[PDB]
Amino acid sequence: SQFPYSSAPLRSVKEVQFGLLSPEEIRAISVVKIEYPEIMDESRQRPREGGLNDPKLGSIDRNFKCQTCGEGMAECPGHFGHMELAKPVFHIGFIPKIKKVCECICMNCGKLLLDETNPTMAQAIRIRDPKKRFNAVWQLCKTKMVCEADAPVSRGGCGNTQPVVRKDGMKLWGTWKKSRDAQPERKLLTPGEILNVFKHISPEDCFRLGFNEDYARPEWMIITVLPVPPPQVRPSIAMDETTQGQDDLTHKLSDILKANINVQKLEMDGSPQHIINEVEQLLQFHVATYMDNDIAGQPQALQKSGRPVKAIRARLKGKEGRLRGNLMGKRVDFSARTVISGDPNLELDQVGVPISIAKTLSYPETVTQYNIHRLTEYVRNGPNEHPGAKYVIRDNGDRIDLRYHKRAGDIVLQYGWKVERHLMDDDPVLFNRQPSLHKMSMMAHRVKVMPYSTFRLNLSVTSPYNADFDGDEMNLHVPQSEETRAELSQLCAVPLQIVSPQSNKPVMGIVQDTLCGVR
Amino acid sequence: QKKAMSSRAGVSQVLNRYTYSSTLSHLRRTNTPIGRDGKLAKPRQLHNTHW
Amino acid sequence: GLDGTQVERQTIDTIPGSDKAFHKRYYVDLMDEKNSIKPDVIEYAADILGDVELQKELNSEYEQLVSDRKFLREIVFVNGDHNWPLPVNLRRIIQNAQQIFHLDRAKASDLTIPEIIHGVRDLCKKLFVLRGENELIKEAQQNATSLFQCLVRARLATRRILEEFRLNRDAFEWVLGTIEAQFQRSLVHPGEMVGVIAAQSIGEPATQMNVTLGVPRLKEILNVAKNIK
Amino acid sequence: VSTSTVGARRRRAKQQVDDEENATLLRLGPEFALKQYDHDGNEHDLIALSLSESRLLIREALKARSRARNGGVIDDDELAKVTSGAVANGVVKKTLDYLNTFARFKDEETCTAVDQLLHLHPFEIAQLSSLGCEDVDEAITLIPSLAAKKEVNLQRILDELNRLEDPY
Amino acid sequence: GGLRFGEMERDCMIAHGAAGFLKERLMEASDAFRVHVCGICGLMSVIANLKKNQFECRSCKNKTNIYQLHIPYAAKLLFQELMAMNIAPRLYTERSG
Amino acid sequence: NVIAFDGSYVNYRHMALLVDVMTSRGYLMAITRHGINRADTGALMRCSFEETVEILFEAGAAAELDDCRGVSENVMLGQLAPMGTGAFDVMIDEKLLTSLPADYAPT
Amino acid sequence: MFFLKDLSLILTLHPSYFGPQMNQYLREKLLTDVEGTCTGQFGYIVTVLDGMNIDVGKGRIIPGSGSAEFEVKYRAVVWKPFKGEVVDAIVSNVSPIGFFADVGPLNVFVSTRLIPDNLVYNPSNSPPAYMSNDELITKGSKVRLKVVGTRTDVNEIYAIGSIKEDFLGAI
Amino acid sequence: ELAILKEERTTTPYLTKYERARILGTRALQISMNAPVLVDIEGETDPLQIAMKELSQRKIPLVIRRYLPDGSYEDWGCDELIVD
RNA sequence: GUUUUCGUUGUUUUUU
Ligand SMILES: [Mg+2]
Ligand SMILES: [Zn+2]
Ligand SMILES: [Zn+2]
Ligand SMILES: [Zn+2]
Repeated sequence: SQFPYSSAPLRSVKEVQFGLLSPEEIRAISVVKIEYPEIMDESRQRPREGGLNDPKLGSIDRNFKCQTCGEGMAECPGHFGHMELAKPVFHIGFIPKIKKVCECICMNCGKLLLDETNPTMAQAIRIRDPKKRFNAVWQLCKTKMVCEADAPVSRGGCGNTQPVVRKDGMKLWGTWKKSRDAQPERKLLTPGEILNVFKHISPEDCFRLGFNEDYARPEWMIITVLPVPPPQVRPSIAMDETTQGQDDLTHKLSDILKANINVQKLEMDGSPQHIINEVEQLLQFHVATYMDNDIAGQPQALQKSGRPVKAIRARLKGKEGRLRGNLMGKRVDFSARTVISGDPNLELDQVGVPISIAKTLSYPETVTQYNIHRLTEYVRNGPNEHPGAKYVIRDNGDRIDLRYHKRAGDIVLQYGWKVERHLMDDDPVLFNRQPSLHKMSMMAHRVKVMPYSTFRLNLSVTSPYNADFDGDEMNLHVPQSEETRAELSQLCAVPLQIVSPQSNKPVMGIVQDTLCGVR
Repeated sequence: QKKAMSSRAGVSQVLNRYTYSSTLSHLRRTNTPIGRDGKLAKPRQLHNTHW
Repeated sequence: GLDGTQVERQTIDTIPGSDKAFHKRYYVDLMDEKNSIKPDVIEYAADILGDVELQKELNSEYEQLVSDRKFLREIVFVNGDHNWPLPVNLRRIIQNAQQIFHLDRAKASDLTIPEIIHGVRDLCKKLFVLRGENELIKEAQQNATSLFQCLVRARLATRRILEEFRLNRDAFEWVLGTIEAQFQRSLVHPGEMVGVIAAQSIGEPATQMNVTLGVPRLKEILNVAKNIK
Repeated sequence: VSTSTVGARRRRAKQQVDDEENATLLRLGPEFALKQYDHDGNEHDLIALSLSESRLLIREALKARSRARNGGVIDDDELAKVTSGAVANGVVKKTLDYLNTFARFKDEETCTAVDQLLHLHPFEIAQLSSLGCEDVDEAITLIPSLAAKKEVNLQRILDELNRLEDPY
Repeated sequence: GGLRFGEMERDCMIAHGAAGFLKERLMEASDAFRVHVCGICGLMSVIANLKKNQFECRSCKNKTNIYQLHIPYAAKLLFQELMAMNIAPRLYTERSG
Repeated sequence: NVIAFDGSYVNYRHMALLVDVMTSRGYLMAITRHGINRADTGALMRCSFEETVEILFEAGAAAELDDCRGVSENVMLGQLAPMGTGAFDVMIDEKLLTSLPADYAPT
Repeated sequence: MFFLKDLSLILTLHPSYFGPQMNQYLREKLLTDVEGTCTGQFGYIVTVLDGMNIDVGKGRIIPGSGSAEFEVKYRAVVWKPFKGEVVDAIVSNVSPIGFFADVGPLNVFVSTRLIPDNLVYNPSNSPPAYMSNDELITKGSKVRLKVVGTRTDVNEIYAIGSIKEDFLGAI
Repeated sequence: ELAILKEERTTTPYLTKYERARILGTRALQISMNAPVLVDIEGETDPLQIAMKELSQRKIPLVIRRYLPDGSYEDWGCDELIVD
């Protein structure tokens, strides 16, 4: 409605399908190749194209527009890049699953130790769930001493004995028990070998190893390219007002990419064996810190100041992370919080609202044939008093800053325009106290615009809140649409919360002065 | 500062001069830096020896 | 299928009471005037005296009440308590009828016993909770309305009607209509977040506080400790 | 802007060559496949119409709409003037001219007769009726999709269609 | 500062049947951005330009099966780190069934 | 008995719903972190509880699908919830609109 | 080849536009939006058969500014060229790069390499056309051509002709 | 498979408080958008009271699609769904 | 010139 015109039809998301990301699709979304750790092209604005802060990846300021989509923050949706790893690596949350998939198939032929031939494996594969069928595949693979070249009749297997797989450091090691026990040849399981065996896996095999052919792949489970976020995600964050400290994500991406270029340099130069090992492990725990700097048993990547460096894993799990602190809990507008006071002469379903709250907080009333007179009165009255418009919203979307508008009262209202009418008396508002245990702690009170900067209430309505006027802060929320006002009046009102469903009894009664008096 | 981790925080604090006692009493605190690692009431509960 | 605002503690009169007292409160005796309905309250005592159709009707109602007595005292409410949260405030409805239609004095009744009996049997069916035509629909209907029908019978049996408050035409008809209306307004509204309602309604009590009770036993329940402390 | 009754078709990996439309290879694209469903999912075959029958249907629809607008009260241009839009008027006039210049059968009777006669794939018979032919070798030269079926059964069809051709 | 709407307040509003009220608290009173996502891949992988009226899904070459979505910006962030962790949360404006 | 321990009263039906949900699947279900996370619905809830990353690893490894049927999906996508006022779809109709006087005709 | 498609549309109606004949208003709005527009999935939209009996379903209300969605479903005849379409056509213009054939809403483009060797430009003869032994490609003439080019261009899909095979040209 | 027949409708013949709020808000927002008025107005400048009066005589052109758990739905006209 | 531009880490103490 208020958005600029877009031919794209108005629709919502009905399903969300999970899974991994293929490197081919990673480029299919990567709007630009990123290989340069260095971000600011010449330290004179216009950051490095093809770098971590590529403007092509997006714009960051008010006037600049994203070179990809053509719009700035106003419409810039963020665009992604790709950085090709010099060598395939492991995903921090899949090493146990690397061990899992290495406990099921051949190290050379890359196929399941069995098929649906045995009844146990077949019935395991009849399970609809991928993870359960694959774990039962493991549970029956452990019933066989060797990677069967035949029936425990060749199944196309390699026949080499399955190595004892262990998460040995960042990577894994497999104790091959070759031709009572041979030399234990546990070795670095280079991700190339794992890619090979995964490619050897038949679609039927990955299906019975609990995977979808069109979707998340054990091949995708091996990282070959990393995603470079849009600069909007890790913007220039002000370390001091204007001076911006580079984002932690930017720091870590730079570290990872410089390690990757070191790895790229490991080939053409003289590399006496262990140098490649050290540089590769360097790059590896840098990437790990990209997912998770909190690797157990390791001194975490830490700032030179001494504080540890963060990761994406941290901001998604916790008490107020992404989900908790920004999605299931986030701030709202047309909301106020102030002192509460007693008003014995006030009605129960009203709160004595300060003129400051009833003025700053407002409702957008659409200009109709019946409210045209009073809405025009409000507009002409002034934005710095009550009642009065402070913004008048055009039906197309245009707004007018009444206070900064030298012709504040000269806004002739069109049927379809919206006027931010200041919160009048008897305006239904959501009423909130912290903590709020019972649903009777959310109550819709009518605003009574009356002086003083407190919330004037009835005594009886305070008892269900179990609060007092020793300085408690109370929360008021102003509806911004007709649906909201109707909902407040018919499903959240003070009179609608009189009876507690808990003890199927009223929540309220006569207390204090009134109770002693009636006695 | 290099060993930012494993460092005790609060042993030195800004002196309060909101009121005169906001200094005097402020100069005669004691603290038990055990931490909420295990909640317990013994670090918080008054004891007869505190008489 | 009722919301937690339409049930109230109601005492089912049948459940308590000596079987002799229960009899001399519920059973009628037309042939012998000693335990009969007094002729003053009715215009048809001569019809009542010596009639058998009325006797067999009041009988069928009596053994119906006895069946209800079994149903409650042995199955539903077994040991000591007979007051339970059930819908429709019958008491206030009866008093309202009395005060609207001036049910004082000992005026004789222009309303016959078959009217009460037919009305009660009709209203027992008129109670609607689960709608539909399948047999399980009406079975669930019976399941929902069993206690309410038993309580109404414990309150609105013809004998009590006449010997205590003698509901006239208008009184009885509006009583039936109001009972039906309140019961149909007593149904749960589909769409309630009854899970979160239960969560709050259980948690808020726990927000106030040697046998394992209170928060300890709560936590044994909630963590699902394999054995309690 | 415009949706369709055909949904699903999410990002899949099992790909097929049936993505570029091609008449000689009998390709109609995924949108016009063999088994399609309408808005309510009712079973129905894809509609294929010959040029002369299409001309009769469009003419009769236009005249019916005109009479419904008149509510009680034969040229291509007046019928084309039904809709709104200069470009819409241009395209409808142009397609009516295309129908007129390429309708091998003119009036209702011969088009109806060939309609019962032509009706095994409906699309191949529809394109046989639409593609005006004179004899067998011309048909096989101009139609590579009907090379061999062990029963051509087309000389009688062409003879009758030419018997139904408009003389001039 | 704005009033941080606690989760228990959300729960009590849900028990209160406040769908539109809480929605506008999260839509108009909170973050709300519109984007153009693909109908084939079901991702935000679409170069979008309203003035140009061009919406090309570089992932799937999709231009006509592109849908506009007026959803909280926090949802965009969530989708972003899900992508960044090599996870593909394929939003779908349809029902697979 | 626990409710009666302090002497307070709670409605029967709600905690009856509780105990039935505890038992409606034939065994005992816990409010423990993994116990609630052992569910196999849309991960958007169990991950949002705690340890989000691990649940996402399990789901992506299974390439799961979220049908956006939970109310949490609605709130973290900012649309109408399927509850109460949203437990239906109120629609502008035609049978009752036909009763209007003809002057109300859209232009 | 003329193809009948179950063409549909979705209408977002302004909230002030409610009324008794609301659905009928939808009709004309559909009529003013369906025509004059092409798409790769359907092609050139030319007509909607039975436009007075269109079914939109029970209209739905948008929970918001007051708009309404209308899933206007119907049946229509919309024309679309196909690759390999060997159909008689009428040429519109003649160019050295290739003569134009206005075949429906499109205009057939003949490539430089798809012109027969016996076809030579003679601009002097009026009208500008192509002449050969029993061959005359002029305005209003029936010349058999094969549409070999089909690319979606959101507003109109172009058709490219081919006259470089056996039994092609003028009948 | 979608619409439960009006006679097959096995749910309450009465409007619900949630339905009350939705219908009132929708109708009042409509008339606020200068939509046609289905009742009379005396002094009800705010559209909410007009929608309330519409609901009083139940002259409201809306229909409730009460979704069944199995997936089906029941369509209830305002004027046929009894006042509650 | 309609309009029009501040932030975070960490630390302490706090608030029914
Ligand atoms: Mg307080
Ligand atoms: Zn952008
Ligand atoms: Zn092998
Ligand atoms: Zn796509």
